[PDB]
Parts: sequence; C-alpha cells; structure tokens
Amino acid sequence: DGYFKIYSKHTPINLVRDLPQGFSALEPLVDLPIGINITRFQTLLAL
Amino acid sequence: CYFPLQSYGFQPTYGVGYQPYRVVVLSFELLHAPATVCGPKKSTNLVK
Ligand SMILES: *[C@@H]1O[C@H](CO)[C@@H](O)[C@H](O)[C@H]1NC(C)=O
Repeated sequence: DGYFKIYSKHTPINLVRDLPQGFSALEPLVDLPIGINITRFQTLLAL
Repeated sequence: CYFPLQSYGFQPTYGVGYQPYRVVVLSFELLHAPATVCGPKKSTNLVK
C-alpha cells in the first residue's frame, strides 16, 4: 500500500560458507511512506 | 509586434490596491498515495 518496510537482524557467526542452521527473528528496522511500484531490485557491492 | 511581458513599477506612494502584494497558494493533492503531510496531533497531560 505504498509503504516500504525493512526488517533486519545482525549476529556474530563463526562458520565457513553456508547459511546457518539455527533460529532468529528480524526486528523492524524502518518503514518509509514511499508510494512507488517495485517489480525488480539490484544489489550494491564494494570493489 | 509587442514584448509579451511588462514590469510593474511599485513606488511607495501608490494608492491601496495599486500597491505590491505577496501571494502564496497552498495547493495540495489527496489520497492516491500515503498521507505524508499533516498537522500536529494535539496532545494532553498524562493521567493514571
Ligand atoms: C502502479 O501500477 C498500477 C497498475 O499498473 C498503476 O495503476 C499505478 O498508477 C502504478 N503507480 C505508479 C506510481 O505509476
């Protein structure tokens, strides 16, 4: 309904490569009253 | 042929209505996207 919602979690981990077996829940980070359609996304990385 | 614009000259001696008057219009748009401007929700002292 035009609101763009982000939820997020940070944790320390000590593991080689895979997504970890275990349970945790994302807290709400921020909610933005944007009002745009979104149908495609892209990611931004450091060189 | 005419230049399509004219300057006002406002000099402080002119009659009322011939004088310069600033104008501002708050035009606003409704409800097709999330409510993004509105007034202070007035609030009152806390009772228990
Ligand atoms: C989002 O998509 C719908 C369906 O095509 C359209 O009615 C709406 O106006 C679009 N929103 C914007 C901001 O273009």
